[PDB]
Amino acid sequence: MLPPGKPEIFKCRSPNKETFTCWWRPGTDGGLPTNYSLTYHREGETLMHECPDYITGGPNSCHFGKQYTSMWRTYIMMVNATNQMGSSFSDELYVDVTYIVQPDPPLELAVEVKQPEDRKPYLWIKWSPPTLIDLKTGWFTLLYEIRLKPEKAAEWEIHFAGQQTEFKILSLHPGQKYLVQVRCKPDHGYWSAWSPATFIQIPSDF
Amino acid sequence: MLRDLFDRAVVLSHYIANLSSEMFSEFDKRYTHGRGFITKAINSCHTSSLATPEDKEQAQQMNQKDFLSLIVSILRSWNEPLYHLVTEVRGMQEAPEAILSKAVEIEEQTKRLLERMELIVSQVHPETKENEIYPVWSGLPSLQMADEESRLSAYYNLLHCLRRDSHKIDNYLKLLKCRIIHNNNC
Ligand SMILES: [Cl-]
Ligand code: NA
Ligand code: NA
Ligand code: NA
Repeated sequence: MLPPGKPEIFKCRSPNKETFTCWWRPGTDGGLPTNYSLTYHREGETLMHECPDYITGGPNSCHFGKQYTSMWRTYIMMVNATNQMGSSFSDELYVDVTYIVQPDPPLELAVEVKQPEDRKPYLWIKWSPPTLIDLKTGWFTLLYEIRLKPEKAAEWEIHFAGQQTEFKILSLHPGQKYLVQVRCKPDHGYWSAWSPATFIQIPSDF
Repeated sequence: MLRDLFDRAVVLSHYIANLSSEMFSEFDKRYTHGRGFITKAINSCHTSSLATPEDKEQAQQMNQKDFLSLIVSILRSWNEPLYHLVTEVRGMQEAPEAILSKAVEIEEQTKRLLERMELIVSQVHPETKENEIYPVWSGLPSLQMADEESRLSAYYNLLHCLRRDSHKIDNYLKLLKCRIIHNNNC
């Protein structure tokens, strides 16, 4: 007997400046929605558009592929929730893809001990960018941070790696096991989640 | 020596972009946080009329000489509003120190970037027609209004537009560095 409560578009994020997705949640304290319709228009156009892809981002999502995504242009979007009894509209959301960039974690993190001749031995860390980021043209710029700690230490040690995809750490505790992770952010935007940890045993003769 | 110029230009652009973003956030949180300023920002930027690439493919379609000259026109067009932003704010008896400080550095750093870009154009395209055309900003009376809400809205829009154009110029310069120096193998 109730129309839906007021929905809310609570997040948008772009993993690479080329596509983005947004997510909404149904309001509580209304009836169950049988359909949602997300519509939007853009700065400087009057045309209204519907969400072009309700599938790719999973449940309650709108995914904007490359042909629908641009930078430096405000999207003004809203989602309506409807059932047989009535309908309800979210607040309008103003979104610029420029400001919601958050990459996926770096890939292929690998760690090694290297002990060369009368040069300090070191831990050698290596990784790769997330896939589908276009760094080679300079369209995207990625910055990386490493963290590492032994089990039971109260603090992580953090190392800024800038734009490198390998790094050397010198002051390790001989004999200790370390958990190592890596994360990345665009030049301007949000840090990714940390990658899955890799583990390394530092040998005794360090 | 292209590589030193490009590295310096990109340091300056990335630094300006970051400062403009922090300035806009501080102004937003202090003066506009609760209100419909964002709705009045829509379509308010003096550089909108310019034909600018809006995604990677459009950027890739734009030849380098037009691309460089695009960046230069954008930067030249911001000299006037940045000068008046700093003048207007510095002449207020109780100016926000964190806001004023950023505006003054963006004003001085934008000049240095434009000087680097003029050097880059002379090295890479030594015989272009020296052609000055860029969009005119003329929003000074609105920064000057006695109405506090109209005033803060005009400032909001200028700082929103500055955050956008600085990010954009930084991104275009990073693309061009990769294209010109590295054949798109950064
Ligand atoms: Cl973050
Ligand atoms: Na996406
Ligand atoms: Na959906
Ligand atoms: Na696109």
